[PDB]
Amino acid sequence: PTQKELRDTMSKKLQEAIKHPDPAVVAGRKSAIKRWVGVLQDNFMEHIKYFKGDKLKFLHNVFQDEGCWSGVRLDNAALGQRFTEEKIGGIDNPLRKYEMACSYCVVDKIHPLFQKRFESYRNKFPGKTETEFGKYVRNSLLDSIKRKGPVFDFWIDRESGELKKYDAVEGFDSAVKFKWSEGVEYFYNHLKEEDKEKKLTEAILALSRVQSVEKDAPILDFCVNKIVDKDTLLQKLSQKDKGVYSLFVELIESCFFDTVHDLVQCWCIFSQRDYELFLSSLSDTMLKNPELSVQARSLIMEFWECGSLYQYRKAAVNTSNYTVPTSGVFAELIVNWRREDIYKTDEEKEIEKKEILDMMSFAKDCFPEKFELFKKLIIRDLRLCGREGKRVNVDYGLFAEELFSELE
Amino acid sequence: GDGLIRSLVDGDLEGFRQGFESFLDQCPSFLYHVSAGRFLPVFFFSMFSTAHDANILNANERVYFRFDNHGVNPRNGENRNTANLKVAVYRDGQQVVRCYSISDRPNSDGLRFSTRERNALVQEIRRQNPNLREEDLNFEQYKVCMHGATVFEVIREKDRQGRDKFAKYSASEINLIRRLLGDHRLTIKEIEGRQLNQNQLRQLGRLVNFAQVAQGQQGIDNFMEMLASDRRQDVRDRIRREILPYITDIYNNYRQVLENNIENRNQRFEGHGFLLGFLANFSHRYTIGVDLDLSPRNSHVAFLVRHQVERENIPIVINLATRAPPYIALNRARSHAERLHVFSFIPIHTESRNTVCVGLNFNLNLDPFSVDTVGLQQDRFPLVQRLFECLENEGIRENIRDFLLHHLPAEIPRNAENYDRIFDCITGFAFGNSAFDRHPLELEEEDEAPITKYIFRHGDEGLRCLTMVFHAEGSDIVILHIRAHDAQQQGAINLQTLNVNGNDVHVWEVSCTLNNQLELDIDLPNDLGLYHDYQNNNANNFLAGDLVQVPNTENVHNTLNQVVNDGWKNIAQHRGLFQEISGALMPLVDTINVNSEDKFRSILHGTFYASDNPYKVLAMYKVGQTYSLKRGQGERVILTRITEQRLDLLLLRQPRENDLDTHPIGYVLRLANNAEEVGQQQNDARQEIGRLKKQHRGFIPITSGNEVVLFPIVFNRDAHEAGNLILFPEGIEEHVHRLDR
Repeated sequence: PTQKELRDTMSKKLQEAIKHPDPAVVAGRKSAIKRWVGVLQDNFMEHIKYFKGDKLKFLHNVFQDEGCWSGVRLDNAALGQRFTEEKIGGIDNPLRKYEMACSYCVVDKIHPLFQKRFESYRNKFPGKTETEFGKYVRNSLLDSIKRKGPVFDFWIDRESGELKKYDAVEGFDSAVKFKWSEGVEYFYNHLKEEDKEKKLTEAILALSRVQSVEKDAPILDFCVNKIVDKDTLLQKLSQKDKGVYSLFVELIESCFFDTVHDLVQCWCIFSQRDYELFLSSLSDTMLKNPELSVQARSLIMEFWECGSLYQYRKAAVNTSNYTVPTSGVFAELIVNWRREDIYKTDEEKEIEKKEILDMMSFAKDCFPEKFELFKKLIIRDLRLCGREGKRVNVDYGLFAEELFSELE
Repeated sequence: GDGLIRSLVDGDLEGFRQGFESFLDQCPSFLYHVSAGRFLPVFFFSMFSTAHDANILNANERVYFRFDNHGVNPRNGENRNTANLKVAVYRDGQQVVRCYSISDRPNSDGLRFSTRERNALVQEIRRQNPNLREEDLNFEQYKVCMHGATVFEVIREKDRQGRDKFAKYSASEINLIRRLLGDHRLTIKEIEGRQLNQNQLRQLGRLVNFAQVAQGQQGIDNFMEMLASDRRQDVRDRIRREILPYITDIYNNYRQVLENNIENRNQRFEGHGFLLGFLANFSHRYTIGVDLDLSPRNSHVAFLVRHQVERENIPIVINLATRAPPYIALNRARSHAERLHVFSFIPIHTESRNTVCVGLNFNLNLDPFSVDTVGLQQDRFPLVQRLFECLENEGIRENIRDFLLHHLPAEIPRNAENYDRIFDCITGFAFGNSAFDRHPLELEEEDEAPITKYIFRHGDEGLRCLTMVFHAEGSDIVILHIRAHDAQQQGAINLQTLNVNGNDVHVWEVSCTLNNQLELDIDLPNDLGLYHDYQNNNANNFLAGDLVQVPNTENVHNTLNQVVNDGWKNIAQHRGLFQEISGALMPLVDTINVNSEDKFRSILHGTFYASDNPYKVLAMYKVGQTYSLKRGQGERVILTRITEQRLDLLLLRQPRENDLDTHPIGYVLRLANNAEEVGQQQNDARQEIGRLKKQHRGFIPITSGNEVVLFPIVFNRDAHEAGNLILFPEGIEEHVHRLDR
């Protein structure tokens, strides 16, 4: 299949291990599994692509452990020790331990694990000094493993073979440049207490770009949630072009919803297009992760019902040039409402209804002379575009017409 | 620019010629399909039917059209999906009616406007101007045609006498007369000469009818501004909420006119022509680039909209499916996008890490399109590693096959007439990738093993089979066979030369066969057993031939680091690069059999791919086109001949924040079969470089610098030593080509 499809088959299989009483935790931890495996690009899928049977049972035992979790995020320290054990639960470790010690900054085990790999690779060889040959074998081995990422070339000196030591400032700047989520956390703890706030700000600005990748968002969540004065950070971000917007959409698509709630409540600016895109992004994410429906919906209603954003919500429902800026948002909300692939309480469906209806009432009151077209446009977005979780060969436009009837 | 429809409506033919010339540079694969069904006619129809909505034309400038379908062939009496497009423009208060005929064929029967078409036209003109005087109307008939692909002409027919200014019959009329009579092989003189019955004339009058296009409820003036952005979420919303709903509406609005008087219309090519036309209406205002892939089993189109030289704008990939579910069409669009760096030039004109994918089926009543976002990054496929991994893991064979097939040049058609070209490219690519791989094998059990490569020379000198052996020291051995459809020998390869401690060492075989349908089949890997049991059981089954060890090629990787970077304008660094490549291939010249320019190019292509540097290497890369004009004689004939310019190999770095100069390196490759053929091959290569130096706008979006390096390379098959295997210029300065911005 496609690489994306292989990622989800591994994501969905690793999601079976997640078991918790609260439905919100299970579903937030499922998003972390997709982040760990990779959604739009490969993350740890590179190492677990061929894992089958007992190899997958090892990862099943790791992610089902409460100690490897911290709320809905992965405990990197716990993972680092587990992924460097010889065997847990009687099951051998199928991962490459040196690569895991590098990725999770298990600095006590990096060098002894690399020497094991170096010795077994040297012994497979037949004019060059034995010292120079070892330097050659070390370079050939490190260059091979470096194909999977620059982290695997980070800790081992190529001239002496000794474990490299780094200043926290240098390792922090390198982990951001490497888009290395686990590395950003390790060096932050070793940073000076006065350098912490200044360093986090630099990282947020650098990765809050339009060219961002999903790997940037974990770093952004960690850095934002540890910034003390989010106010002063929001001022510097606004000076950067689309810095606020880029930080927002990155955490939304990666399901860092608690990080955005705290961000939107502080300074209860961004452009009108930014406003409309936040809603479009959330609504899409809602469909890509339907078990997080409530959380995403709640974030939409905060962007919508923010009194300071009154000028933005009115233009959002302003019908102009045979389109309304939020036709998709409405359409995607309706699709969620009619979701029969996942069990939902009838109460949930109902709150989901009055959720939409209150938004349509705002559009009816704001522009009543354009409200007739608004209706045609909404059903247009529901019959012309196919979305995830939307069933085939059923008219979702009839459902919108049902809501319009109740509205009047 | 000034606008294609604008220059056409105003009668500015030279302004239309220069404008259409710029669109042909934007869509380098447009001409390959102008003779495929109604691709070209629907293209121009789209441009006209959407011009009012784009504010290109005013409501005063009325546009009337008609699809003049060809019908049955006079030679074999079979249905044709081709047609001509008759379009006329009338502005109220003006006496000029500009009439246009668009067709693939330069002088197709019925291409001229007919008398009945003139009556059907003036009928539509008066639906708004009832008492209009037709005698005061002056008709200006024009022709626009392109065929082959190599020629594009715009003609203003001379003024003609009354009743001679219009032809007797259009293409559709000629088809109806033949159907009304019995013979389908009636010539024009026959048809024109026969007197027609009054009932037959009524059917002719009911057949010819014109329709009018007008502005819609949705203006599309700024539709390309919405796509010239770097925000994937914005571009996604604009396509899903405004752009595609409009295209779906307009195509479905004129849906009945498309299917009328036509049988077995090519929906793939007509749907793609409609999309290209929509884009062509903005060609004069924006730097658009369209990469069309309409080869058999391909229905993709990828484009990128920019104002000037933005490097982070979001590409869009659309897959058109005539009879497929919308999700299926999106899957195909996502699959194209993941491999967009191999296939397309779009990842060269933008450095965006994401692409907006769109799957479109115009025929569906519900869910005609679906849009999603896919990551865009260049992948490094480890051929030798995946070969070892595919022995215990299923599905890697698909990726291995896709790796070899997708890197085939799109110029070479995958038919029976180019079987040897396809086989030469696949084997040469596979050789360069595997022979020039410096990395060891990453074993499954937390270990690494160095790989010594071998290549086998079959006893039959003229056998189309590439056989290589990869020995992972301390681990298993993999024998790779890439055989032609008839090279199915199953004799065992002697591995006695391989120094193998017995261990748990197994010998594996992976056999690949290119069939007559041009599909590469990779059989299930077979364990041939332990090394010692393999040698004893095949004691009298060893294939006649020699197993030649591949030399170490690690210095080529280090040399390419200097050549691709600081030494890209250094002729001596390039000279040393090919001297080392020559030093590696010389012990293998007989076993490899570089018997064609395709094999030579693919060996180098696989060599530059496997090496970390260059970041990107492309084969048979189209840099652009050249347009030579001819003017003739009122009768105003403008003829444009198009000649393509391609680079055999283009080596590019990746744009980085500190250095945006991709250091483009281009190689013109030729093969000399004999030492006497050498001088002619070198001169031919030097002549092609001189023509490549006439191209500029093709090299400008590929780099931020202002120079390109071009070198002529000749493979000397009869070279005595390695110093003369690959012939490189000795320098007795013509490789650095400054770009005009």
